[PDB]
Amino acid sequence: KTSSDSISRMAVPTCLLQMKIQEDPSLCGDKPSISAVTVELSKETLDTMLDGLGRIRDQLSAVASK
Amino acid sequence: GDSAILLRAIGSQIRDQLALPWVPPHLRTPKLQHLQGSALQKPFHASRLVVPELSSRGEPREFQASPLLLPVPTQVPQPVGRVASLLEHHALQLCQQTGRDRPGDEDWVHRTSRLPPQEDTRAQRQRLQKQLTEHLRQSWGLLGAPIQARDLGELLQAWGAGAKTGAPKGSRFT
Amino acid sequence: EGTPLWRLQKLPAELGPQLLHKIIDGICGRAYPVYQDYHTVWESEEWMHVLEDIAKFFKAIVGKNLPDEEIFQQLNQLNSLHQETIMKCVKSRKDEIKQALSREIVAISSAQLQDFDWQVKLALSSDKIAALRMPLLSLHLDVKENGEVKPYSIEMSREELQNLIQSLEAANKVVLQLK
Amino acid sequence: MAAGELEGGKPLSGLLNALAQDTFHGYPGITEELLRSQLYPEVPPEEFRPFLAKMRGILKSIASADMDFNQLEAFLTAQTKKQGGITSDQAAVISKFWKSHKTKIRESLMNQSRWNSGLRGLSWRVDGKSQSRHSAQIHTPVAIIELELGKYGQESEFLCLEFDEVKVNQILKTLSEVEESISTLIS
Amino acid sequence: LDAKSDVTNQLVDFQWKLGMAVSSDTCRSLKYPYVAVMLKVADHSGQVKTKCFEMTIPQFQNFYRQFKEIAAVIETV
Amino acid sequence: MELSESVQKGFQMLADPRSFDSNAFTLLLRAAFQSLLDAQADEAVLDHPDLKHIDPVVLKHCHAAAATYILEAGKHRADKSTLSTYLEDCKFDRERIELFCTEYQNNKNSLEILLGSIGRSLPHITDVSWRLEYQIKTNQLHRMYRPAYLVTLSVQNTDSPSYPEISFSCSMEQLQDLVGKLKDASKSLERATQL
Amino acid sequence: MGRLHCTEDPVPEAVGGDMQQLNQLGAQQFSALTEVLFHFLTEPKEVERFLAQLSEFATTNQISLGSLRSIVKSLLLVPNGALKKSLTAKQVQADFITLGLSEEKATYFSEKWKQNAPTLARWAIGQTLMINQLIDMEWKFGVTSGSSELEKVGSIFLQLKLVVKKGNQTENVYIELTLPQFYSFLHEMERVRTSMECFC
Repeated sequence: KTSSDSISRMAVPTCLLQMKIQEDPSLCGDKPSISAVTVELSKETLDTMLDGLGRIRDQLSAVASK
Repeated sequence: GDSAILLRAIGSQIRDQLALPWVPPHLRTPKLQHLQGSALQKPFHASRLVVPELSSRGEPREFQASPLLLPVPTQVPQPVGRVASLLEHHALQLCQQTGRDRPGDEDWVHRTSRLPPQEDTRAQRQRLQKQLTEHLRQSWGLLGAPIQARDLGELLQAWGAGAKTGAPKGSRFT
Repeated sequence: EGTPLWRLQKLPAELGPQLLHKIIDGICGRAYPVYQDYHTVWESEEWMHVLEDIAKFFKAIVGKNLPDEEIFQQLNQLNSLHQETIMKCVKSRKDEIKQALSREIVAISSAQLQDFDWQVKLALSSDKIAALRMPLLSLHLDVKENGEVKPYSIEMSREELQNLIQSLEAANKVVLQLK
Repeated sequence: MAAGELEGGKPLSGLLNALAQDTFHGYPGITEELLRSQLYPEVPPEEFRPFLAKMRGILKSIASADMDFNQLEAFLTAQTKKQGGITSDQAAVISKFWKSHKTKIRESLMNQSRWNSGLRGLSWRVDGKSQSRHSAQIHTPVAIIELELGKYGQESEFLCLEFDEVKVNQILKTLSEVEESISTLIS
Repeated sequence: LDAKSDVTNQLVDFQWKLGMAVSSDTCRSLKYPYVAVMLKVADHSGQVKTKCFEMTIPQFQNFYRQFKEIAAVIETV
Repeated sequence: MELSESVQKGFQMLADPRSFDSNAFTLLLRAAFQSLLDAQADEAVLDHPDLKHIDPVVLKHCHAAAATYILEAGKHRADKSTLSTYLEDCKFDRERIELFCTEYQNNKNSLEILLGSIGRSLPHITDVSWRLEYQIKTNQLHRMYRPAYLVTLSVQNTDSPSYPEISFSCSMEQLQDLVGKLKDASKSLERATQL
Repeated sequence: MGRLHCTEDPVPEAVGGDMQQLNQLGAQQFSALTEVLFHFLTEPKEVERFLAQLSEFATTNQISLGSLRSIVKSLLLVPNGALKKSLTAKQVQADFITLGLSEEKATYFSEKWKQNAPTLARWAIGQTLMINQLIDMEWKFGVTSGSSELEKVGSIFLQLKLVVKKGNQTENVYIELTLPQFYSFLHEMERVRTSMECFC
């Protein structure tokens, strides 16, 4: 994010995660209903995401080795 | 008459329609389908239509006399479209007629005696257009403007970009 | 790659007017030319491109009301015969294209009216009373909003109809003098 | 009976302001109509409503073109030289009040005249791209603009868009043509 | 069907009109200028929508100035 | 029953024997009728060599005028006298007028059916079905023993070519009230018929 | 004499005539008013405090609130412009020194503004264009032990809920992932974290 209306300049990291979804045709009617989404993240949210996912991964590994 | 004759006709029609009993739709001839249902009712839609004009001024007449210009009623596939478009075309033509040569009343035909073609009317609508254009001329400086701020735009070009990133960086998950 | 009509050279001089005039008819509101009439000369995925190019070129030329020469010069590198066909096509039915363009201007809005139909009836009797005799006008509307046609219905008696006619005549007193 | 018209002014101006709120500003929730009747007991037994009709008539009459106050006095006197007409001092008082709420009245009329989505604010952003999942190096910049659109009396919608250099230049050219057309049509 | 360039939307065409409102039921001399815009936009599905809105002169000049500033900022870096 | 200037000029031209003979007049009238009626028409309506001697502009202007006149007459349910009087005011003879009247009479019924098939309407019901049950118990109620009626209406919407069905549940008292209402409607119809 | 760097938005004598009215008021009220400005900025959820505090001033000296509001409006212009441009302390200091509007007032005002400037600057970052922000997330990791057509199976799965701010409203996105897809997602997020801290 180099610049914006309310600030002339900066240099801030930003993320744009895009994903694809397939829903069962029955649950939406007669349509295939395949949608795409986009979420714009920041540093703290990404860090929390990664910490939680790493915690889950460590749990899985411990279960595997136990 | 009509206030009673209309009632008599309505009563006769109701009696005749009551005479026919009810039949399942699967065994319905088109007449009954009209009577005991509305399955075969189409909507009203009008499509733009072009007609030849009795004006032989030149080049366009070549198109008007060519097979490229199909006959007016057959310019659309469906007959309902044909009838609807023709009816609307006639109504619009008559409306344009109403604002044109019309043998009207003792006073409405008064202007028709000496009216130039859309010229004598221009003097008293030029006043309205004067108000329109003078209202437009305002607000281009009345408020907010002047907006002359040629300081934020081009100065950035001189300085350019000073800093930049280096080598790919990474770390160990916490 | 030059004028957008460059893709039109593949079509011979004989089958030009049909394609062009049927395209103009499609623009005005009628049907468009079909693939199975000129399929040998183009591919569908590029037939659509040439169709759009012709339509948009004609719309721009008519809207901006260019002079004769500038329209002539843009078509310099076309076929020796297609140029006069194009110019005669512009000269013939410019007014229809202008009318279609003006109609499309009204498309700049939330919704537009497409067409309507009205039915008149005589209400005779109801559960409340058996001496009603109430004339009622039913007005049906087909108004296009967003990208769909939405039907509507209105039921009016003599008083509401008179008030509506009065208001519309008040508006028409302005419309007529605005021309 | 000759109550209030030649005697009390406070109820009259209160009714004028309440009508302005009720018909122009779109706040009909609680008005003085229900309080003045039981707090001011001067309700005529028989002729009480028709004078409110003249109130409404005069209120709508001045709302046509908003002329200069020099020409409003003449019409006010002409309409009000008859029975129960307003006074010269009261004519000046009401003429002043129009200035007190002229711009608000005009804006509410235009606001209560809209037919399509209106612009309720522009917020944008310009960014510099770095890389993606497969691409490892990118520098081409983009611009993000979000539009606040909404028809009067309805929840606002938001629209987001993307851009690059060429499309931004094209849009700037189109807006410049719009400005030129605005400029040339004054004369 | 996966491209980074298109994320949310990308307008394909831009049309506008200039006109002024002359009269209304509640006011016979409304007479203020306005400018309208029509946007047809395409999403990831490949469809085309149609969004239209109306503006005033001050809002339009603010719009133009903001786009000018955006052009400058994007050009510089 | 108003008419426009262009239609008047077209019908003025139609009378001239030099422009049209009896055969050309009949062919033009029949072509106009076919264009108005048939749903599989084409330019072939004017591809009849007998008509290949006059300018197409006048030909098609008069074709449109004739179609408009037929449409207006059908809409206003005109009869012999009105058509005859207007055509006489158009400087016709007793031959062209007779042929026009005969052509109108030949396929009047189809034109009357066509213009009556335009428009929308509220959903039209077609039949009913009913199921009789005897309620016994619910989860929080263990002894009721009350008959109940199930009803299902079959309706078709002119707006959507489908047959949606409306379902509702009635008791004996509600069913009696409904039957009484319908019987009152029937008696009102009979009263209208008697008058 | 060239342009003036104090003002970006032109301030003709019509609006710049009232800039001297702050001089009459005293220092105690000046400090109280500035602290009140900051506190009102922090808590817009309770605006009743503004009327409650101005009630005393209205009753005591009958000071017309319009003038106070006008002076407050005009005085906030410079710091707001600084926020939108992120001015350096020297720039604001030099502007105030050159213009010199009750420097006794201005030194304290600028000092207190700079002491609290960074939080105000940070608050502006949130108020910008963020397309479908992510606010909250939840997950559930479990094992399947059967289904309608298979009696026994140990298919692992992961479920996610994403609380995405779809404009002024809120939307929840529910997803399911398999084991390889989850592992690839985690690796891709690690890569994104590596690439997101390159510049700074």
